[PDB]
Amino acid sequence: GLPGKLADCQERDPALSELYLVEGDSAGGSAKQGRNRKNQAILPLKGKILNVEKARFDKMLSSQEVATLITALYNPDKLRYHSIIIMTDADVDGSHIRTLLLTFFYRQMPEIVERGHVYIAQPPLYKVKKGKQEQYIKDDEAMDQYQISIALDGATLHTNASAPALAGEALEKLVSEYNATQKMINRMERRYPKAMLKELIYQPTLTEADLSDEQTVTRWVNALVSELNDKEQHGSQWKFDVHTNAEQNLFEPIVRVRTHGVDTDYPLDHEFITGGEYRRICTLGEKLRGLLEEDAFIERGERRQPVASFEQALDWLVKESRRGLSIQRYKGLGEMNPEQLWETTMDPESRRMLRVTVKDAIAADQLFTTLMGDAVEPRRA
Amino acid sequence: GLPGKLADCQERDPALSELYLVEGDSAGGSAKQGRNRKNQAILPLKGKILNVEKARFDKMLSSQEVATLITALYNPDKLRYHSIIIMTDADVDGSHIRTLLLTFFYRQMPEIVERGHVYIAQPPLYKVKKGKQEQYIKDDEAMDQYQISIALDGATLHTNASAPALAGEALEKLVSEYNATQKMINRMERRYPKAMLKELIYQPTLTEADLSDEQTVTRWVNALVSELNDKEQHGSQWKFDVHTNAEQNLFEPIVRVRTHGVDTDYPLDHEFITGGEYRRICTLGEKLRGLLEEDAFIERGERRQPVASFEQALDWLVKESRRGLSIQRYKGLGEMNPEQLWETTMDPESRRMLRVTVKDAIAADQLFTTLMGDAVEPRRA
Amino acid sequence: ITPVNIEEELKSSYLDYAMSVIVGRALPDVRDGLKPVHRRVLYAMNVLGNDWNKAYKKSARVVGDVIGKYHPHGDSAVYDTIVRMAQPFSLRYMLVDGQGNFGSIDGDSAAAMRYTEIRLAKIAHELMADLEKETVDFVDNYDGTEKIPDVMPTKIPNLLVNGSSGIAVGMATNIPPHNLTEVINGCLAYIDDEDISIEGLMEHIPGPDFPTAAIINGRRGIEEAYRTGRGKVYIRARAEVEVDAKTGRETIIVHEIPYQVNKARLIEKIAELVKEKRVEGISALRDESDKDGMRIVIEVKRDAVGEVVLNNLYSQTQLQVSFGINMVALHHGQPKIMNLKDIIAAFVRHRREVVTRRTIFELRKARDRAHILEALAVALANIDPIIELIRHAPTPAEAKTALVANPWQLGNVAAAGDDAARPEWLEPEFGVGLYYLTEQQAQAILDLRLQKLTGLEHEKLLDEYKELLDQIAELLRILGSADRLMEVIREELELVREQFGDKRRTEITAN
Amino acid sequence: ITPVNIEEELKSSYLDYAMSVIVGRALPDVRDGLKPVHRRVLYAMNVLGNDWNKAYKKSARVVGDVIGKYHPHGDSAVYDTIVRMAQPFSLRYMLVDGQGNFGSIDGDSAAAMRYTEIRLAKIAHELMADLEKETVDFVDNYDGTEKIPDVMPTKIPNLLVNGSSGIAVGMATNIPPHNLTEVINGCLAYIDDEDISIEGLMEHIPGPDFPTAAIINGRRGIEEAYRTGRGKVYIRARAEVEVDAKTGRETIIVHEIPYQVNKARLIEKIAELVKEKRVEGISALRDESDKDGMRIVIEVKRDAVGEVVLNNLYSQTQLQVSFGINMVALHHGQPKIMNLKDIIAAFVRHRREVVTRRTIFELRKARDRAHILEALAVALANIDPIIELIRHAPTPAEAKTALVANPWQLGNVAAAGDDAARPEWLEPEFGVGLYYLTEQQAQAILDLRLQKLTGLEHEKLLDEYKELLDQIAELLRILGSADRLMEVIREELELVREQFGDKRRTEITAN
DNA sequence: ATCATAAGCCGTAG
DNA sequence: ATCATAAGCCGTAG
DNA sequence: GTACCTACGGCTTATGAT
DNA sequence: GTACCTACGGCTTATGAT
Repeated sequence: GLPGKLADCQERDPALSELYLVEGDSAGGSAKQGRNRKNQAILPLKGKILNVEKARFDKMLSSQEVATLITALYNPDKLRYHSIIIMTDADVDGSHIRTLLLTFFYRQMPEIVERGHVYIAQPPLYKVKKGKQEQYIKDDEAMDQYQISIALDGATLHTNASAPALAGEALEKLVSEYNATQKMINRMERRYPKAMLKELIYQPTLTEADLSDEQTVTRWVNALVSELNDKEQHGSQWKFDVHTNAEQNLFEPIVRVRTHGVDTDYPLDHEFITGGEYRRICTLGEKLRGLLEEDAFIERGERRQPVASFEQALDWLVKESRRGLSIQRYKGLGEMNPEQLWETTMDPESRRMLRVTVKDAIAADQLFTTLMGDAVEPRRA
Repeated sequence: GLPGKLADCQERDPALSELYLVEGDSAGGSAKQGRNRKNQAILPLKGKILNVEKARFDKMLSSQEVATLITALYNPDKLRYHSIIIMTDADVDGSHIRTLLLTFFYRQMPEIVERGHVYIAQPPLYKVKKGKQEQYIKDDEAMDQYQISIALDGATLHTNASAPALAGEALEKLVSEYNATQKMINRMERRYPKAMLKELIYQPTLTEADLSDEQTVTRWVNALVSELNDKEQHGSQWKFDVHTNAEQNLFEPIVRVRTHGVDTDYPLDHEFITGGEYRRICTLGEKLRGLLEEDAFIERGERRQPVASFEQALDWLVKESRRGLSIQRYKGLGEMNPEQLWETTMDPESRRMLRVTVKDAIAADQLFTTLMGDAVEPRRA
Repeated sequence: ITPVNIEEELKSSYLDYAMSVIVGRALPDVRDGLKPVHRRVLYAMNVLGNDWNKAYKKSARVVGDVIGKYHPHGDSAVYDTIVRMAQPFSLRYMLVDGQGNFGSIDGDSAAAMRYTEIRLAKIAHELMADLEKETVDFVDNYDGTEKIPDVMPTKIPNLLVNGSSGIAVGMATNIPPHNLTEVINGCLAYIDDEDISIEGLMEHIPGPDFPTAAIINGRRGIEEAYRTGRGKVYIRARAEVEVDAKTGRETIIVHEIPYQVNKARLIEKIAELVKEKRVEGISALRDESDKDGMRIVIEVKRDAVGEVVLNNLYSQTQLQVSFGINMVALHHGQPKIMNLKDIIAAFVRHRREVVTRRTIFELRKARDRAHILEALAVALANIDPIIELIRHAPTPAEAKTALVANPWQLGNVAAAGDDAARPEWLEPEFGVGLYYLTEQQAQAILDLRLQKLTGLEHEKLLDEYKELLDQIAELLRILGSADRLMEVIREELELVREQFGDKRRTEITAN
Repeated sequence: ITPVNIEEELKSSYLDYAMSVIVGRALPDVRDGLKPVHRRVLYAMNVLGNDWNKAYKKSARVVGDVIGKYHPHGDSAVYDTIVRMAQPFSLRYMLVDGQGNFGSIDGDSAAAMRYTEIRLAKIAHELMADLEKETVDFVDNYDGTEKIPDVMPTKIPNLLVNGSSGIAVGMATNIPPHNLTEVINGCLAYIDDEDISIEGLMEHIPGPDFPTAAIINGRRGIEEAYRTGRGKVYIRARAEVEVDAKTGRETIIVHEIPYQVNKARLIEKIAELVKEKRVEGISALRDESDKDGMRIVIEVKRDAVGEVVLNNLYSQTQLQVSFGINMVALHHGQPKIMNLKDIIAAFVRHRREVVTRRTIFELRKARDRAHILEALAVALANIDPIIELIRHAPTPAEAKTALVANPWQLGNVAAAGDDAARPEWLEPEFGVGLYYLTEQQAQAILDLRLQKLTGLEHEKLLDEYKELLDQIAELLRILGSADRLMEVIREELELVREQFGDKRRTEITAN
């Protein structure tokens, strides 16, 4: 219990020392190698811990070391280690054991959470080292923004538009909006094919008022199918179709694609035209077609090349930026050096903790383990 | 003690059941999977056991399970398991632990060895399977004789000697004697180079009476050096020298060889000429030169090829024999199937046990661990 | 800096873990019937090059390789999965042919990973056939440095042949094995009739199959499971009474135990029940099992009919156990209870797609090879002017430029179909006698040897040209009509059935 | 069949085990200073292709590979040996550059074998340089299917640089590390004077070296060990007193501990001795070690000089420990106590042999290449008749026969040394203008391309021919006189010394 | 108060 | 004599 | 070189309560 | 996912006996 695992600090007064909970060997080794000997305490853990609701028995106990060392298990008398911090791996198993620990503490001692004593650490996730330039990155969005900054470190575009040398915050915001739109298209790709979505970037606009003339609809769908057939380098075909479902017209185009063995149609509806996704697509397409970015000249920072596509230029710039960088990803607490672990996780001036709240009394724990909530909750569509 | 490891048989009367001692898991698993349930008992072992003389303490005990289960540790009262068998791996570590067990029993209970109860198993060593033809081989000499038989399965040599078709027991005995002589030469190679030893097979004889004429000695050494230079395809040279250390002659040739950077001489002495090794070499050389085996024709069993060397023909025959065979070597008791283990090690009709003797009372155990015997015994030169 | 965070984050964490597990670990797919662990193991064994007709290899190499390159999730589960496949009494058709202590029905675990020797079997190559022909997609590894196939271009519906049994955070599935010949017959019948009924499919396949025979009693359960997806079925062992020709006594012989039954635990429980007086008519117990078949002997107590005792055993002993049929798998990454017809249709569609992609790849390869051979033959036609042009030109690049810049005569001995002899990306400005070269063609000409100037290389080239013409014609034909494609599928399935045919093991006695 | 066997067999068994162990496990060799385990590990790392300028690799891959192919004796000892090499505080020059938790001086073991990443260092390639040039012999594995080098063609006497410490059934050895620069200087001095005395060698190399500095007191022990092979030497830690500018109090600072000392055990023993009243003048104990250097603080009790307490500590505390110098190694497979001069002589002889064999191999390779290039140039001289001969001959074998059967003209533009331009096995019936071909030469001619007919390939061939002539001339020259060989050895050793120079760490204070 | 007997540790191996 | 509570097993994962 | 802990669902088997 | 046993020599350190 008290010996073997718990390695307390010199100070015996609570509310001054901190307690940590990690995986036993791989983490505790470096943790004890790098910890301080004044207000530091580490309690290792072996594997996982049983749930409270799935098997509720006051006599059921396997470790009991956490409770035995924190309190007497009843708490107002002894409140040793007023501050606790949970360090955990960044994987799904770490998140799972974190959830188990959180619900365990919540269902055992509500007061220690109400009085604001539980804390969660934020371990780093990426280590980017561009020679002398080093960087510690923790989140996917932060990594993406850092990559975008490295790619946009002082470029200067030269098109035949109104601006001879277009560069700066306008171009950066345009690239950010383009990336957001590409992410939205990648998310919606589950419904419709990607070829038409990518081609709508350069295809002209469309309005519900265009349902008057059949010639305009035919011209638009013919240009669309022709450009699709031109851009198609793989084994696929594209056909057009004009449909009228109305009293008189309600012109509705239908795009016919021929993959390996099965044809598939994709009509166009008023709801699809009115949808905010298609509206944003049309707005960005107009903004990009109003650029006249055919003949372009952008350099970062000693070489430039004229291309015929803004996305091709962006890919070339990203490649030029990612030529000479190095990235190491730490996939475990028992992977870095003790000094790095200290400085990046438990430095009272460099760490980034997290506070838990007691906002509302809800039945999340009740819906946790019934198999009914387990069947009904996966509605992530 | 009694539970956990010991798995006795149904019969409780001693002198009918047998006890075995092997490595614990890897061996005991298959042993229990293949053992009988009438008169079979297995006691696993974990690692090694301390020595008796190196650390003698009646209070010193770690397992004590062997003694506790065999007797009360004093023996005439209880004599359970009158028969014991020791199965052990065929490696040097197995032989070491076997020696430890033997000296342990000898220094603990002399009566169990005097009354003839200790037995040692002889596990197989090679598994030769030539398609349908299978074979179990236990010793290196047995393997070698089996290979020689497979190579000499009905060949028929056709030289220009007195026998038109020479084959059979004479040729087999000649090959056996040649192999024994080659082994003797490989053993003596530590002293003298191998080129001269191999060339003495075809070089003419030599007699101590040849020390009268210098011309004969010069002719012999010149032929020797010339043939050595002819056969030398690597980067070496050969020179001759005639020496006279006597009142008048005592002709003594000296062979000078030039390797990479250092020359080395090898005089010929009366003792070397008289040695039984050189005598056997001369006898075999005469026997082989009296064969006239230059133009030969031997087939086994559908192809023949005339060569210019008997050893080359032997190598070709060995290659033709070893073309289509398969060999598996079992390097551990936990490597074969339980049925094979049973049938080949502990079948009361197919096994091959071994009996220990109490011949003499000697101080081998005394010289075992003193470091003085350990320093003086390695005289294997 | 300690930003305030809501407690609601607990829901975002558990949902992510549950989704990741359900998608990637437990539930298999309908197109392969294989877990990602088995997928990575088979892919590693294929890349390493351990065929069936090769020497054995140590397990440590394969385990370390899989851990290092594809599956960085320990070694214990990987080794257990490997040992599971090699057990004959655990699968209807083994996949990993091994050699060594692999455990037995007695519950004894296998030896360490430093003793066994494993390799692929003949049936394993039927799973990953035609892999490098661009038949499936490639998925990146954890660090984005390698490629992993998404689905296996299989030819046998392993999901229905072997099945699996896993449990997820939300769902759990379990499918009994079946016989290969009846599955092939049902596939052929469905190819014949797309609108076949459940009775027509049930008529061809009576019931499931097991590695060890058994006795099936309930017929309603298997039908309800085949129609909906859930049902119960009972398993009964094979036993019989024995009476000597003389007075003797009654004796029970056990020839086989039900599926997933421990023999040692069963014998221990029977001995305990006999000691507890709960069962009557039992006097002693013996064992006569050997390397010729399992045999258990139970001595009947004197003055006992034994049939009542056997019925009491069947009621209480594990010799009669039910089975929780539950068919749940993934169709587009979503757990969906699917019947037999849907699985067969998905298998047929996957096979069609694989065959089509392989045909396209082979057609493109043959087109490129024929287009190169055409220019090679043209260069073989006129040789002497090329010799002078090479002898005069100092720079090989200048020689290539001079070759490209000048037309050619197209000798009479040099001069197929009207089209389909040229690549798609080829521009109409070449090959309009009249003929022009290309930088790639010029480099191919520069890469020629002197051995190609004999009285046999010309005939070999002409033969290869005619063969490529015939092959591309046949490929265009099979791409034209789907009836030929269906004929090829039927012939391949009939060949597979003829290769790996076997006999029924279990037995179905309706009530 | 139970044949009677004598009890004397016990001696034949133990002797075999003792001999096998002493020969193969514990005692290293004087030519490498490496154990067979290290040998197999380095050979596996070299064959796998894990250089210093490449990406890291998992340890499981290397461990499993070594277990499978070369060292089938477990994994625990192999992993421990691998971790031993990566520790900076355990060797003067590390060999395995790794990344991860490798333990520290606190006695904490390293992590599992599924977390670390290791690769070779720049100094490692200096050990196994020139391996594929047939410089050493190959030894078969346990089953006779692979080849293992017997000795490593090293350039640095690792035995004297790092040393080792093993114990056998009969003997036990232990050698302290040393400095590289002084070893190179001693080697150069011995190359200068073969009859150098022990004092001349001792003058260049004062004493051993350690990864952590220390204090050496006894000078007689190291001299006796260098002269005979056995001796004792004391190691003293570095400490000092501290008194504040004000009244303050005395304080002891510990900058370094002796070699092979556990810090936690030492602190625990000091605390125990203070509690047991056995030591006086000690009040408390603290620690100030960080990532900038180890620092231990001991608070001196009030009213104490502290020097007597420090002397008592040096007498009792592990801060002063002796060392059992024992130099025993193998020379021809036999344990023989050998001095410094013998080791240096053996190193020089090994280097001479390696250089000679490499020179012979390179000379043979250059001879073969030049002999092929001669025939290639001859074929380049006359081309048109070869063209007609190829055009007429239907069979390539018949064309080769016709080429071999006919002599050649040896044009003026085609036409070195009088000899050394032909292989040894070449018969005098070829190359007697006059010239003849060979079946190998004819096949080489048949294996020509069209790119070799430009105005630059001829000049390239002539340049390569002249370069090969110069190279074979230089090789014959260096094989002629051993003085050039010694000059090359000296230059290479000076270059190695210039590459990996460093500064002394320890300190020697004579009494 | 001064000599003979019992331990622990170092690294490969099982 | 008929319902509520305590277990064991199946396969990946630690 | 080796023995006992957890999640996760669906199934069962056994045992005390209505 | 993890705690205690052995050989083998040379060295030491500690503790009871002459």
